[PDB]
Amino acid sequence: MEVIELNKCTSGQSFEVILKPPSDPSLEEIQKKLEAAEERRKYQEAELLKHLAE
Amino acid sequence: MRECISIHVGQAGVQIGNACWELYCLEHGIQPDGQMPSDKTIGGGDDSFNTFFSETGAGKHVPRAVFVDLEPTVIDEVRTGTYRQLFHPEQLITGKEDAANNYARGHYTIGKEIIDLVLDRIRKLADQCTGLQGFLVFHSFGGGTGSGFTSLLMERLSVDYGKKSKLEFSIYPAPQVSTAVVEPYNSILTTHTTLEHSDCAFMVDNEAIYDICRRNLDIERPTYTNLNRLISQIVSSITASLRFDGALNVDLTEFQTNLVPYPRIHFPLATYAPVISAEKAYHEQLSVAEITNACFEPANQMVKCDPRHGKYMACCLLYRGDVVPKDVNAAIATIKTKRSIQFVDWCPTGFKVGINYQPPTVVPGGDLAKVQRAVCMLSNTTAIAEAWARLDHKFDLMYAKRAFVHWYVGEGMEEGEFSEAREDMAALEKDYEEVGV
Amino acid sequence: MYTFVVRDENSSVYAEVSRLLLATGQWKRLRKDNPRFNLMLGERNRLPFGRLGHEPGLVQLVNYYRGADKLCRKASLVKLIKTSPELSESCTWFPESYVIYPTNTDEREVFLAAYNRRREGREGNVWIAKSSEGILISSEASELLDFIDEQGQVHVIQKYLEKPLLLEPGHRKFDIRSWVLVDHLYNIYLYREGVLRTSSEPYNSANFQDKTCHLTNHCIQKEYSKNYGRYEEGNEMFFEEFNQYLMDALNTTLENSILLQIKHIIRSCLMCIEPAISTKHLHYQSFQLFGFDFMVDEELKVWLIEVNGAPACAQKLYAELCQGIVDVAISSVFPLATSIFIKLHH
Amino acid sequence: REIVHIQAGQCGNQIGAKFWEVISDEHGIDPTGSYHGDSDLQLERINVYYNEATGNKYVPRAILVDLEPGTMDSVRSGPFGQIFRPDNFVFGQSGAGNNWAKGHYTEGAELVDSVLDVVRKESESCDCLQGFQLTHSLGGGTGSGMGTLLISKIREEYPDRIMNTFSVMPSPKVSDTVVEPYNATLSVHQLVENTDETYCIDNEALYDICFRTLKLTTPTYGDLNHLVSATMSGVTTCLRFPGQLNADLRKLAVNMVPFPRLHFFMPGFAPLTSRQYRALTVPELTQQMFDSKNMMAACDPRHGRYLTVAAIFRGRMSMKEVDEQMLNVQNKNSSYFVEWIPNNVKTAVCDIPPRGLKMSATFIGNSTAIQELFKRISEQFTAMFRRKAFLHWYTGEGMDEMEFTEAESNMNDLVSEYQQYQDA
Ligand SMILES: Nc1nc2c(ncn2[C@@H]2O[C@H](COP(=O)(O)OP(=O)(O)OP(=O)(O)O)[C@@H](O)[C@H]2O)c(=O)[nH]1
Ligand SMILES: COc1cccc(Nc2cc(Nc3cccc(NC(=O)C4CC4)c3)ncn2)c1
Ligand SMILES: Nc1nc2c(ncn2[C@@H]2O[C@H](COP(=O)(O)OP(=O)(O)O)[C@@H](O)[C@H]2O)c(=O)[nH]1
Ligand SMILES: [Ca+2]
Ligand SMILES: [Cl-]
Ligand SMILES: [Mg+2]
Ligand SMILES: [Mg+2]
Repeated sequence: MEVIELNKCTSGQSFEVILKPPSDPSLEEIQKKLEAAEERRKYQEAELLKHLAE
Repeated sequence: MRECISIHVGQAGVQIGNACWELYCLEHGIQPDGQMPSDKTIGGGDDSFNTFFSETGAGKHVPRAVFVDLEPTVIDEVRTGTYRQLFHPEQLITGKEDAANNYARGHYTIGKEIIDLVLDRIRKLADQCTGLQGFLVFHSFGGGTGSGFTSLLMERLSVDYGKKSKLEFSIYPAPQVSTAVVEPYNSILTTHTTLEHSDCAFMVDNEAIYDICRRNLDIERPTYTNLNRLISQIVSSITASLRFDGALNVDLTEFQTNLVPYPRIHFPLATYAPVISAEKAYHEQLSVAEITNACFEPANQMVKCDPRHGKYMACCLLYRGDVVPKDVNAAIATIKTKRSIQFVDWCPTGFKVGINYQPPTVVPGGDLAKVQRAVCMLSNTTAIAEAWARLDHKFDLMYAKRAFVHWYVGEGMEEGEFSEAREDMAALEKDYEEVGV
Repeated sequence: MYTFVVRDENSSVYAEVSRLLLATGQWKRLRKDNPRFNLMLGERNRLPFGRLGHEPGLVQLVNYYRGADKLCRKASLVKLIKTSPELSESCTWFPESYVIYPTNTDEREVFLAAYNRRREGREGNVWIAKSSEGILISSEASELLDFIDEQGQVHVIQKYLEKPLLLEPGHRKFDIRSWVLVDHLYNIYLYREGVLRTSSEPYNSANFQDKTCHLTNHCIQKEYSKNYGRYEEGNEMFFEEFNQYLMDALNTTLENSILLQIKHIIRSCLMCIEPAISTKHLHYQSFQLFGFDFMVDEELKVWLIEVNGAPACAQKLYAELCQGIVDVAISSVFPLATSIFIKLHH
Repeated sequence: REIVHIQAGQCGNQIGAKFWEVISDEHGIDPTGSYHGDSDLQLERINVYYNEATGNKYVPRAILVDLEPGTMDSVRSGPFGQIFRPDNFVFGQSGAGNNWAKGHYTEGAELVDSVLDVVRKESESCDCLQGFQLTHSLGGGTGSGMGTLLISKIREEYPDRIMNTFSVMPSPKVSDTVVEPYNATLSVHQLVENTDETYCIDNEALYDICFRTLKLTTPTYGDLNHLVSATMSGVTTCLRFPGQLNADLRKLAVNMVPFPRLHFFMPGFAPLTSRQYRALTVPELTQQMFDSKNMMAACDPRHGRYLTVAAIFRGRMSMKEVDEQMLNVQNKNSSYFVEWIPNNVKTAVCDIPPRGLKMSATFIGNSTAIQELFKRISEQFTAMFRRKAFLHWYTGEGMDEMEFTEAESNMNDLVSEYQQYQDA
C-alpha cells in the first residue's frame, strides 16, 4: 500500500494510494433543426386555421 | 489561474446556485455586498478563489455566474434577495412564460428566442477571462427549462467554446418532490441531447437528498431550502479544489482525467458524510475511519444504488477538516477487508485523496451541525446505472401508450426524437453492463 | 392490508406461498407489473433489483438476495471457495475442484499438476465433470477435457467421491438436501426436515457410466433405473428413518454423525458472502430460500457439492416449509392480525 | 399571470356570479370593489382575476354574455352585481329558446363579434395572459350554442392560450326541456375539439348531493350553485394565492391531459357544506375527497381508471400527514390508477382556507369513468333522434340532420377512446 505524489501546502495535502495495479454538430446544423421544428409548428398552425375557416 | 463560469438554468439550477454562492461567500469571507477584506490585491488578482470571482475597482468580488430562467419569478428573488448587490443585472436573464414542464417548449419553441441573448451575456463574462477553462452547469432533469433549454445551451457552448470543459450538476427526478408527471420524458430527452457535450456530470437524486434530510436532519417534510443547503455542501466539497490551494483536481480537465476514463460513462457517484442535525443535543464527533466507512453506506449516496454489485473505474476522497494521510490510509486498509470494492481489470485499485484542513462551513441557522471533519467521495461505479434503469422503465411505460406525446409534437418536436433518445439510453445501459459485469 | 406480486409462476414453493398469503385475508396479489407492492416474488433471471426500494410509502421485500448466484452456480462456487480466505483452498469439506473453460481464467494447466501426482502416488484418480445432463465420470484426464470442449459452456471438474456411504439393504448412493431460509436480518434458519435423494442401483466402482448408481438426481432415477421405489417411496428417505438406520446399523445419530457438519458448512458459506449480499442498511430488503446438496462418505464425513438458489421442496413437506417461509421471512417484515427451523449462529 | 373569465347564458351567469362572490370574499373585496381584509396574501396574486382600476379598486376580468337580458339584469341587481365593469355586460334581446342552433348559428352569430370586442379589450390590457375560463350549461341554447361558438372564435384569435370550461351537464331529474340531450351532444363535440380542460358538472350529481347528504328536501338552483361555486373556488385557489407552487393554467393542462381529447374532468369537494362544525382530520379529508359521493359528475370512479389526479388541500395541516394519506390512497387502491402513467397523482397545498372551514380539499380527476356521463347523454339523444323528434326546432334555424348524425358519432367515438384506456 504505497503513498505517491504527496503534495503539501498550508491549506491541506493531497496524495494517491494504490492498493493494487491494473490487472458535435455545427452552428448551421443546429439553426437548421430549430427552424425545421418551427416549420412543423407553422404548418400545424396553418392546418388549424384552415380547419377553422371551413 | 484559470477561470470557471457557472451557469444556472431553470428553477432548480437557480435556487441551487443561490445556495452554492451563499456558501462560497461564507467560505471565502466574502460579504453580501461583495467586499472581501482578506483580499489585499484590490481590483484584481490571480488567487485560487479568483477562479470563481472577479474583482471590480471598488473591491467588489463578483461571481463568474449566469442565471437563466424562462419565467421571472425565481430569479426575481435573486434580484431582490440577500445577495442582490453580489450579482450584476446582465448576469440574471429571465423570459416571460416558461416551458410548462415541456422539454420541446424549452428546447425548440421558447428557447430559440432567448439562446442568443444568453450566449451574449456568457461571452461578456468569457471576455473578462484571461484563460477560461470552461463551465459548470446546474439544472433539473425534470423541468422544461432545466431539460430543454439546458441541452440547447450545451450544444451551442460546444460550438462557441469547443476547447473548453463543461461540467454538469444534475437534479434527477423524485416523485416525492415532483409537481409534474412527464419528468421521465424530459430527463431522457435532455440526457440524450447533452450526453456528448458533457465531460462529467454529478447527478443528485432528490429522493436521496430528501431521505437524508429526513433520517439525519430529522426534518419531517424537507423543503427546497433544506435540500439545497445540503446539495450546496456537496457541490462546495466538489469544487473546493478549484477554489483553494492544492494539487488534486485543480482544473476541470483533471475531473475528467481522474473520474471519467470512458467518456460516455461520465456520471460519478457522490457519497457524503457526516450529515448531523444542528438540533442534536449531544454529538460524538466521528473519526476519519468512521466517515470514510460511511462513504460506502448507500444511505449517504446522492443516488440510492448498490456499488457492491458493479465495478469502480475511479475513486476520489475529498476531506475537509482535521485529517492527515496516515489516518486515511489506515481507514482505507481496514475498509478494504470488510467491504466489496471491485475495480475494472483495466484500472488500478486505488484512491486519489484530497485534504483541505478547513472544516466544512455551515450556514448560520441552517440544519447542518458543525463537525470537525467531513468527506465527499466521488466514485465512478457502474451501479449508478440503476438510476438509468429506473428512469428508462418509467419512460417506457408512458411511451408505449404515447401518453403526453402530443404536447411535445405540438411544439415542433417529432415523435422519432423520443425513440432516438430512448435508444441512446438503451446503449448507455448496455455500456454500463458490459463494463460492470 | 399488504400487497404482493408474482413474477415466477413455475416456482412450486412460492406458488404455495402465494396461496397461503391470500388465505390470510390480509394479503392481496396485484398484477405482475404493478409497482405499488410490498413483496415481490421475483423471477429467477435478471430480477430488477435496481427498481426495488424506490416506492415512497411502501416497505419492499423480495425473495432473492442480489448476488447470491455466486454461491449457486458451479464455477462461481469453486472460485468463491478458493479465493475466499474464510473458506480457503485448504477447505476440508469441498471436493477438489477446478474451473475449466472450453477450447473455443482457466485451471487445467493447474489441474494436471495435481491429477498426475494423483496417478503417480498410486491414489484413486476418478474425476467428474459438470456445468450449471452432460456428465463424465472418468479415470484419466483426456476423457474429461475432451468432453468439456465438445460442449460450449464453462465447466468444473471435481474429485468424484469414489468411497461413498452406502445404504443397506441396497449398497446404494444418496445425497442429502437441506433447505435453508435467510431472512432480512440475515438469520440463517436450517429447516428441521431434510431429505435423502437415494439411488436404487448398487454402487459399481468399476465402469463409471452406468450413470444410475452414481447419479442421485430424482429424475434419472425414476426414468432409467431398475428398481425405482423398492426401498423408499420415490427414492426419498426422510430424517427419522435415516436416524433410525444410523442408530441401528452404525450406532450413531443423524445429529452427531452428519448434521453438525451440515450446519457448519451452511453457516460458513452464508457468513462468507454476508457482507456482499446483506440488505441490513439497504433501501429494500431480501430474503431467500436455498437448497444445499451434501454427500456423506464411508468415514461419515459430509461433503458439499452444490447450492441451489431456487429449490423445489419435497411434496410431503411443502405445506409446513412454505408456512414457515411466511412466518419468519414475510410476517416478520409485515405483521398480520415451537419453530420448524434451527437458527445457525456461533 | 392574467385570466379572462367569461360566463354565458342563464346557468353560466348564475354560477359565474356565485363564483365571483365567493372568491371576492376570499380576497377581502366588497360588493363595491374595495379591499378590506387583513393578510397581504389576499392581494399578492389578485391580478390573476381582477384588474386594478383607479382608486385601488378591483374589477373582475369578467365578461357577461346572454341572448336575453333577464339573468344579467338579475346579476346587476344581485349581491355583488356592481363589482362588474358595466361595459362587460353584452346581451341581446330575443333569447335562445333552449335551442343550440339559435345560440351557435343565428342569434348567437349576430351577438358574437361584440362579445369578442370586449374580450379583446380585456386581453390587450394583460401583461401575460395565460388564458380563459367559461362558465355555461350545455343544455340550454346560449351557454351551450353561443358559448361553444365563442370558444371557437377565441381559439382562432388566441390559439396559444389555455381554454378551460366549467360545463354543467343536463340530467332528466333536473331538466328544463326535452331537447337538452341534443344541445349537450352538439356542444360536447365542440368541447372535445377546442378546450384544454372541461370540468364536467352533472346536475344530477349536484341534486343528489343536495338531497342525500345535505338533507335538503327540495333543492333549488341556488342550492346546486352553492356547490358549484365552492368547487370552482377550490379548483382555482392555487392560481389565486401565493404558495410553494407557482400554479398556472398551462402546467395543469400539460400534466393532466395525456391525450388531447380526453380532457374531461370529474371535480369534487370536501367536506360537503350546506347553507355543521365537527372538525375533520387529514385522513378524513383524504377519504372524502376520493369518495364517489363528493364528486360532481355522476360517474362511479370504480367503474374506470384514473389517468391523472390533482389533489388540492386548503388550510393549515401537516404536510407529512397529507403525504402519508395520499400515498395510502394510491397504495391501497392501486388498481384504479393506470400503471402506464407513473405517479399520476399530484398534491398541492394552499395555506388559506375557504370561508367557514379550517380545512378543505378539492379533487380534480381525469378518470375513464367519465365515459358514463357521455353514454347517458348519448342514450337520451338516440331515443329522440331515431324518431327525429323535436328536430324541427333546429332545421328551422338552418341545421341539417347530418350534423346531428356527426355529433352523435363523435361523442360515441369519445366514449370508445375512454374505453380503450380503461383496459390498456
Ligand atoms: N433539489 C431541488 N430540486 C428542485 C428545485 N427546484 C425544482 N426542483 C426539481 O426540478 C424538477 C422540476 O423542474 P424545475 O427545475 O422546477 O423546472 P424548470 O427548469 O424551471 O422548467 P419549467 O418551469 O417547466 O419552465 C423537479 O424534479 C423538482 O423537484 C430545488 O430548488 N432543489
Ligand atoms: C396530475 O398532474 C398534476 C396535478 C396537479 C398539479 C400539477 N402541477 C401544476 C399545476 C399547476 N396549476 C394548477 C394547480 C392546481 C389547480 C389548478 N386549477 C386551475 O387551473 C383551474 C382550472 C383553472 C391549476 N401549475 C403548476 N404545476 C400536476
Ligand atoms: N346547476 C345549474 N343548472 C342550471 C341553472 N340554470 C339552468 N340550469 C340548467 O341549464 C340547462 C338550461 O340551460 P340555460 O342556462 O338556462 O339555457 P341558456 O340560458 O340558453 O344558456 C338545463 O340543463 C338546466 O337544468 C343553474 O342556475 N344552476
Ligand atoms: Ca485580489
Ligand atoms: Cl475553443
Ligand atoms: Mg420554471
Ligand atoms: Mg333557462
